[PDB]
Amino acid sequence: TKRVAVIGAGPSGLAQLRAFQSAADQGAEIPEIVCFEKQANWGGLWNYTWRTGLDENGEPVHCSMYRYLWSNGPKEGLEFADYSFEEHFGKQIASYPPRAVLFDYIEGRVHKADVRKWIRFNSPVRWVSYDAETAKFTVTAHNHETDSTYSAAFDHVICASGHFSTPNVPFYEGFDTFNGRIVHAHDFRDAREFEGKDVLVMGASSSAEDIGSQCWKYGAKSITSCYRSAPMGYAWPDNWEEKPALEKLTGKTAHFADGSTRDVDAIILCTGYKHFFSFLPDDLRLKTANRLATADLYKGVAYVHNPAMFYLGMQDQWFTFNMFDAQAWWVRDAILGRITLPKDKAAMLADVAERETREEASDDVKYAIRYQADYVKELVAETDYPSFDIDGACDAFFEWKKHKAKDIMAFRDNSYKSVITGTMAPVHHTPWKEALDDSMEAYLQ
Amino acid sequence: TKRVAVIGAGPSGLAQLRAFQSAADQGAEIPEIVCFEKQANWGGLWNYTWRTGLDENGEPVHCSMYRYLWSNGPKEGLEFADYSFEEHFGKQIASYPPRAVLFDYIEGRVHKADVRKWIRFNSPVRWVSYDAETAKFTVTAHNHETDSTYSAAFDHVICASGHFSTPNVPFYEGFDTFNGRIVHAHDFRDAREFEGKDVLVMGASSSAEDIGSQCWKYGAKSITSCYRSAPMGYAWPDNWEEKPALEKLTGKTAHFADGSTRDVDAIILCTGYKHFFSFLPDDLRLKTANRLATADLYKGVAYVHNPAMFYLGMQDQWFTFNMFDAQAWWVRDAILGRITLPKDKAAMLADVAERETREEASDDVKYAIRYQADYVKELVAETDYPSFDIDGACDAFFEWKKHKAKDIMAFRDNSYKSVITGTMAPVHHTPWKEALDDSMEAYLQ
Ligand SMILES: Cc1cc2nc3c(=O)[nH]c(=O)nc-3n(C[C@H](O)[C@H](O)[C@H](O)COP(=O)(O)OP(=O)(O)OC[C@H]3O[C@@H](n4cnc5c(N)ncnc54)[C@H](O)[C@@H]3O)c2cc1C
Ligand SMILES: Cc1cc2nc3c(=O)[nH]c(=O)nc-3n(C[C@H](O)[C@H](O)[C@H](O)COP(=O)(O)OP(=O)(O)OC[C@H]3O[C@@H](n4cnc5c(N)ncnc54)[C@H](O)[C@@H]3O)c2cc1C
Ligand SMILES: NC(=O)c1ccc[n+]([C@@H]2O[C@H](COP(=O)([O-])OP(=O)(O)OC[C@H]3O[C@@H](n4cnc5c(N)ncnc54)[C@H](OP(=O)(O)O)[C@@H]3O)[C@@H](O)[C@H]2O)c1
Ligand SMILES: NC(=O)c1ccc[n+]([C@@H]2O[C@H](COP(=O)([O-])OP(=O)(O)OC[C@H]3O[C@@H](n4cnc5c(N)ncnc54)[C@H](OP(=O)(O)O)[C@@H]3O)[C@@H](O)[C@H]2O)c1
Repeated sequence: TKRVAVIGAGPSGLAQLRAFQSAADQGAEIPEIVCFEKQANWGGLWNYTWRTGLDENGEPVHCSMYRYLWSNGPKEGLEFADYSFEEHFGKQIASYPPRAVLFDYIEGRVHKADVRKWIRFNSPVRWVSYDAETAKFTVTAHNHETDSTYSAAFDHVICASGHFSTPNVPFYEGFDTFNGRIVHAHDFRDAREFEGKDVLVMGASSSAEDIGSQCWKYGAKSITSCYRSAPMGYAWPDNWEEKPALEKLTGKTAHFADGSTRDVDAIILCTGYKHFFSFLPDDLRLKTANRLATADLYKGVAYVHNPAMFYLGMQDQWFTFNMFDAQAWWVRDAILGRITLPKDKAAMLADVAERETREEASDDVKYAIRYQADYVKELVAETDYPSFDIDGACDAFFEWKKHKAKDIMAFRDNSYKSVITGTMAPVHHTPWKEALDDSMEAYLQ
Repeated sequence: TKRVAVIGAGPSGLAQLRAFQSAADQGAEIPEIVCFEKQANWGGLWNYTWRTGLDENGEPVHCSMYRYLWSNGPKEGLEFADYSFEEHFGKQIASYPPRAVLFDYIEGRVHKADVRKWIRFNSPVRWVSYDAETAKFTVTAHNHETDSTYSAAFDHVICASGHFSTPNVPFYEGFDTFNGRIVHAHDFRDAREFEGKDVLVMGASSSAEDIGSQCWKYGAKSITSCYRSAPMGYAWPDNWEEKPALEKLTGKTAHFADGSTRDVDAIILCTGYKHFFSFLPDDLRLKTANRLATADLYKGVAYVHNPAMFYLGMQDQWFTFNMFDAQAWWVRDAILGRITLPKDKAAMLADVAERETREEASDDVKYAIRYQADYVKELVAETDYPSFDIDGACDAFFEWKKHKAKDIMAFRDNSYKSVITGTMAPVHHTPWKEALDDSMEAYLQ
């Protein structure tokens, strides 16, 4: 029978397995499915490890999450359409669950699906090549359990290896002589480390917002965040200041583009990540900016130069869990023959160009959110993934945006209408800035 | 013509280039030589970078050296037999030159050789395979300058990729909740970070000795080092204590196997490295312990399962620079046909077994030094590499060992007999504990 290789067992790869199992249950014949995962367990970025740099096996650490991390968007906007929060936890929980709770949720669905047997853990993929003569991909992987590398042929490869794990780490004058901690968000683990310290946070996006917030919450003396384009612009706490571009450090003195100066004890680089695939040749390797319209992906999933190769979750993310579902169902259907891809590369390239032009038509944030909503709507209309109230999820994000603009430090103290019932979520039992306990234990009581 | 791929432009790979150049100058026909180097420049571990974890390109950071690092053995034991220190710096320097100074010496030699043109920088090797039908290795590499991967065929591969860069990072109960910095020696950079802190150093070998010493020299409050087998046993300074095995951490409380306890601010894991090759299949991938007799390498260099593949510098090291040379000349001669390898695998395996048994015949430190000395002597006898006074090199290591046993903190304040003259080296212009300046500028005046 045909065989499919899935690279990664994060939310996207897990969605892919769930998709195939769902189709199998309906009586459709499915190909063999083999999922290769570098880590010892599934969950992708939702794993936590104290390790940074390289893991116990010597592979680059995938994890970018830190202690005390909570959902940074409304949970109502990421609910699986086929596995409700209610079905999983039994009851209704708050709108911003901590890391451990969302991991439990992700895990519940694939536990129910009985798809763990398709996964090979501690098995980083080393290489993928395609042979036009045989029409097969050869996947080379290393099993760290046995310390043995092997190769096998597949009819399709679906890459779900994430794009928020290989850091963008710029050099600025003085970085190499600074008497202090300099760490990228990727390797940041414990905000308690910076208690009583003056912290410099470089960047102006999600990681800068939240890591600055963690350092503040866990007692940093002061936060200085610097941008190079547009300021985050929120009304910050009294000990937090936003500066324009960093020019250089001299000793522990940071010099900014406006000529202002500031002594800092540590520097956290929240400068984002790159799309990076250490395991792919030129003819299969996705090269793209991080944005809502991903380069070279037909329908945002099928690699234009070889549409037997697919990619999941490579877009920048407003929507997440249910977007990955929409993609995985779509990719499944393409492989199963429920969807037929163009045999015209020009048509595939035009599809991408339209997506890019439409994304660029406006720089408005609500426009961006609606753009991705439109994408999820597009995909879901084209498979048997259950229709769901995308407009509502959209509204959730809109309200969330307003809540952050109002109070950057208290936006997690809010509730949103479930997309299934339309009922607001319970208020959590402890204000976020007071919620020091990470555990799923403390969260659910 | 035939072609040889050299993986790595550290001391070993550089020695290999030098070896081929020396033969070409004598009128011997040499194969084409292509050297792949992941870093932007040559030098191997001797390159310094402030970066830890992954480099600017997204590749694992090779560098394990830190700020303030000086040569840990007497320079007289690591002189090139074809390029005296005298010839390089013109004059005579001390016996423990800082990193920057030894890098300059390393570079001096290869500059003279005009071998840089054989090197491709920013070009990590991704994979190497061998095809028995064609009798060629296929080497796949990624050029980060152009973001393009390519493949090419070679008649031989010489792997000089180091073995002190992929860390051994053990988990101990409590590591994941410790409120403090936990770094492996590999990512350790600036001792100033631990000034006024209580540091736990885990390990009992070279890195533990020297990193503990740097932390001490740069103002750590206290140093606690722990061993799991044989204690380092030196007379430590008043703020440095040596403890038995770590059991667990609870909060910032370290518990040791003798039941004692110590609160610490940071933990530096000097737990060594593994031999790790992310780019090799089973049938080419060296698997060995770190020791003086390396598994599966005939004469310590030719891979017993495919003797057209060679490895350099994979032994643990008392000797370093001139051992790499001896190996490089020997490998070169095998490739050129000046040396003919056995066609009998059993004989190759027996060579390795003899080396292992002989290494293990005594656990005495001077016996170990003499053992590797004997290895270098063996290799040098078998090529036109210039004989040099190996016995003298030994005597240097012998005196160095005595000096360390005498005063662990002041052994770098000593001199040794130039292997060429027999004249002792001059004393450095500043005692080690006082030389706070890394610069080659200060050292050379
Ligand atoms: C710090 C951070 C916080 C976030 N917080 C939120 C949040 O609160 N809410 C939200 O909705 N979204 C959040 N996101 C977005 C996040 O990307 C998604 O929630 C989700 O983790 C993406 O799933 P994925 O499977 O597409 O990628 P990943 O989760 O990165 O999964 C990739 C998987 O592929 C594996 N892999 C990688 N390379 C290889 C290889 N060579 N061989 C084999 N396996 C490999 C990895 O081990 C990993 O498990 C966050 C992202 C980051 C970086
Ligand atoms: C912290 C530390 C301090 C030391 N101090 C001393 C000292 O004072 N004196 C002394 O004599 N010895 C010292 N040593 C021993 C040291 O190993 C040798 O001096 C020397 O650096 C070894 O040379 P090498 O080329 O064999 O390995 P390395 O120097 O590690 O060279 C390996 C090279 O291969 C490259 N490479 C690796 N993987 C790939 C890939 N996939 N593709 C392409 N290129 C790759 C790397 O970029 C690197 O440049 C020290 C070692 C360490 C770890
Ligand atoms: N759950 C949570 O609380 C949480 C926490 C952290 C992250 N995350 C997730 O992680 C994902 C990644 O977000 P991210 O913010 O880390 O990456 P990102 O969204 O790509 O943002 C990167 C930021 O770094 C800046 N930057 C890039 N290169 C720079 C340079 N050389 N010098 C100075 N600044 C530079 C960019 O500014 P320019 O625009 O000027 O280039 C940009 O603002 C997000 O989707 C987010 O949802 C979640
Ligand atoms: N000043 C300098 O120039 C300098 C500084 C640092 C390093 N170096 C070089 O770097 C090289 C590497 O030396 P290294 O000492 O880092 O590595 P190493 O020589 O292999 O020593 C590793 C040490 O870690 C201990 N260890 C390993 N696993 C452990 C675990 N799970 N728990 C506790 N302890 C554990 C080992 O103890 P056991 O014996 O019990 O296994 C061993 O003593 C050396 O050749 C040295 O020359 C040079």
